[PDB]
Amino acid sequence: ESPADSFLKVELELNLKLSNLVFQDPVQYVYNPLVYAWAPHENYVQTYCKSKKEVLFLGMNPGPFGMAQTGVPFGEVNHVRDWLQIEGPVSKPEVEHPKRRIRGFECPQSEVSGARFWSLFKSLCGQPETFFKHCFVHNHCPLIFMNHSGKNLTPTDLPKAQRDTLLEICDEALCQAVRVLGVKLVIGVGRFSEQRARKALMAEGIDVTVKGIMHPSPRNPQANKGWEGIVRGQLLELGVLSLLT
Amino acid sequence: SPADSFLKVELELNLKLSNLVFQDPVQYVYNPLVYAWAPHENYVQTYCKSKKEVLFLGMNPGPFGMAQTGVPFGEVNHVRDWLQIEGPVSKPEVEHPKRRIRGFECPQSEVSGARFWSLFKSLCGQPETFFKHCFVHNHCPLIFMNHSGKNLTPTDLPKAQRDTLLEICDEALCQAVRVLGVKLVIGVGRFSEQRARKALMAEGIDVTVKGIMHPSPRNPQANKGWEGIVRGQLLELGVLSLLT
DNA sequence: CCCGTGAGTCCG
DNA sequence: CGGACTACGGG
Ligand SMILES: O=c1[nH]cc(CO)c(=O)[nH]1
Ligand SMILES: O=c1[nH]cc(CO)c(=O)[nH]1
Repeated sequence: ESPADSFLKVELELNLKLSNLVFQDPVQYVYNPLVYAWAPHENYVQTYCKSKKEVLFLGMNPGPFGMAQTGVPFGEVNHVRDWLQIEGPVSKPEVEHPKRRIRGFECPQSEVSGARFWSLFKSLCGQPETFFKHCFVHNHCPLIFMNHSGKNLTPTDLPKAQRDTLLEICDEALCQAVRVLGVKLVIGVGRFSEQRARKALMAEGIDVTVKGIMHPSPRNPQANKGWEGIVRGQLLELGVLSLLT
Repeated sequence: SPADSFLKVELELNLKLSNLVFQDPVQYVYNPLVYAWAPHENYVQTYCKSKKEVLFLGMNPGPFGMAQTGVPFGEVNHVRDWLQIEGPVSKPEVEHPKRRIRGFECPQSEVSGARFWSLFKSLCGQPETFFKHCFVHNHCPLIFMNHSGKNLTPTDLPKAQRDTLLEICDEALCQAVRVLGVKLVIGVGRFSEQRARKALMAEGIDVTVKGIMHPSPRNPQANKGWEGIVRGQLLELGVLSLLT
């Protein structure tokens, strides 16, 4: 009963259905680090999904300087290389916007959401085995979208049409991964993810609770004030602190 | 070298460029450093035999000069007759029909190249004299058309296509200027002028960068007495002396 | 070409 | 409510 190989296959399944869609209009570039950063992604899943999980943290999509460069979700380079200890070759999506070049583990920029994310669990837990013992992390959509200028588009900033097909498809995948991991509880990082997961799972009556935490993005002011403080508090109300040690 | 190193720098450059891909408005792309390599390497072999003090730098080829001869500002009469370079020229994989490459048979004369080489002919007489201490090169070797075959400069390109290219063309420029020993770069036009200062100041190269007006007949100021303005600018920058 | 007047983005 | 940076059209 290791989910790794089935998680990875839910993901290659999902890469398939997505390779099929065509985007438009405000969208000019699309990148899926799940193709070009497969190696480190695999290595994450292999090393850290060796067994079934009670909790799943769930973010919305990769950001430009985290998962888009490392393949690990909330994948800020330094914490991924020094704490998770995941290395891997990464190549380059087929068309790059010059302001959003993939440099892999030689990325200079630090993604603030991801560094916050993992810096909390690194304080909470010490050692990655402790945090992954019962938990795991994953994103609802692995694709990353940019307009003509390099400006990032979330899935919600997408026009109606491609947006509903694309979420419909990730919603089904999300249900498989949840079943494969074996989880009792899911914490969306951010409102979009908590809602979306909720609506996904109840639509196939999967019997799992969906809570949330504050997103650590710096576009959100309450987060720049003491994200870790708030969240350590949100995880205590959810009853998960005993889980991570 | 620097003939041989200069060429290695250009062949590393083509290879980065053979990767990229364009679109949108860009429908054709030619590289005369591939189909016109021979007359380009004769040019270099003949006139880049020692280190240099000055580097004239244009922006990119035009449709009837370097696109046809593989020499920078390479208008066919001045190239064959004063510089004395000839060479087989083959053809781009996909030609726009109204811009077929015909090499040293091109009936069109590029006005820019004609002005530019004529000036130096009159100034220096014999090319060996021009190239005792100078050389000429373009920042970018590709040429671009749109569906109708009209020319797009690197400046006419959408931003995303343009930044990738130009940042692959800068490195090259640095490598080139470190290979020739150049102490002065003169951009032929504002665009190369500004582009090369940005670029050499960044690697912190020991080198000045100045500018002369561009000959293109698209520039209204260049249509009356370009030759006479550029002789003035060149006098200020003080290189009339090295030009004998 | 060469320049001027100006919109899109970022400010973690 | 700003400041700095860095597509297109007329000459
Ligand atoms: O800036 C320019 N203009 C025109 C030519 C002609 O081929 C050139 O080589 N460089
Ligand atoms: O003589 C020329 N030279 C250069 C051009 C530029 O495309 C032209 O149209 N006519």
